[PDB]
Amino acid sequence: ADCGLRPLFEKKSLEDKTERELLESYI
Amino acid sequence: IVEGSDAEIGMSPWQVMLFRKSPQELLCGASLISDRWVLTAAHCLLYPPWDKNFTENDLLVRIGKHSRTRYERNIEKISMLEKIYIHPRYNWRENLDRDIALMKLKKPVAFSDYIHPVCLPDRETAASLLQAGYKGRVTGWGNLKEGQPSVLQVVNLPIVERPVCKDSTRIRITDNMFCAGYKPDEGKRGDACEGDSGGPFVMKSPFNNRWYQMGIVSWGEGCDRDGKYGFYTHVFRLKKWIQKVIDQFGE
Amino acid sequence: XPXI
Ligand SMILES: *[C@@H]1O[C@H](CO)[C@@H](O)[C@H](O)[C@H]1NC(C)=O
Ligand SMILES: [Cl-]
Ligand code: NA
Repeated sequence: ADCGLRPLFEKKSLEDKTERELLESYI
Repeated sequence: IVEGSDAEIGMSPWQVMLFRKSPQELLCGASLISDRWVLTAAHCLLYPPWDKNFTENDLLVRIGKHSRTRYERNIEKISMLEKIYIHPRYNWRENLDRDIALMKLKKPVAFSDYIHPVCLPDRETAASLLQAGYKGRVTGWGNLKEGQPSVLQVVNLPIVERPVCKDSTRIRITDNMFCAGYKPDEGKRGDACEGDSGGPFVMKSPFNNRWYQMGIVSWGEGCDRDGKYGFYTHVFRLKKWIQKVIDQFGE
Repeated sequence: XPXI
């Protein structure tokens, strides 16, 4: 139910050092 | 992973290391898709041309890891396997079509800050996200060049159009595969490599912020060669089989 | 060939 939401990132409202690159690729 | 960087702690909490017991060695990557099911490449478990045919008690998995070699107390979990399941139409003779396997843990693993499952895509997520130019992420403890890292490596790579994938290789590509990597004109490099196979190609959904495993590191010709691309098992296309194995367990 |  909680799959794919990382305890040390999404669950704490923190982003990792390169995930922005993925987001920007969709545009 | 070629031309990647060190993962952050907990960056890929679904990452699994598949370990050979005898001799002790890293075999492959894998991914945690629930508390008791691990996804990997079939060729990690079964590849007769190189005399590979592992049984459950030949292997173990290590979950929650960061360091390639150190035992990480109170962080990592070492699990035995109850049963391996290989896709019944896995084509090891030809081109690794349907290169996918499931491994059932002997006991479910407890989740933690370091151990947490990835999502599998549904039809809409696959249709939306598996498009050329969109980037996903590959992770592993494999070779740094076509030489092993101290800690888990990560690189983001773009999905490549099928005709470009096909023109890059004489190997027969099927719709159960996709390829990813930079083109020679894009000025960036990166690839999975030997030791990374079986590990996950993941995408973060812009719609719900969840990480989905779209691919499994499957095959390639060398690593990070100009004009070559890495090939990945298309997880969504094989999902009915995954669901069947999981659903029939104990029934 | 194969990832391995
Ligand atoms: C793998 O090993 C098992 C156990 O001995 C055997 O039954 C099977 O034939 C082997 N698989 C292949 C495809 O060679
Ligand atoms: Cl299927
Ligand atoms: Na390349």
